[PDB]
Amino acid sequence: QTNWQKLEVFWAKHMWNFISGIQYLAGLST
Repeated sequence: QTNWQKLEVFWAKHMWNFISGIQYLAGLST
């Protein structure tokens, strides 16, 4: 294994950023 293991770590980091933006906008929406 090499960058593949990092791709899954990368995947959750990006996926959580998608969820943090929605959580942030949910409380700060218009």
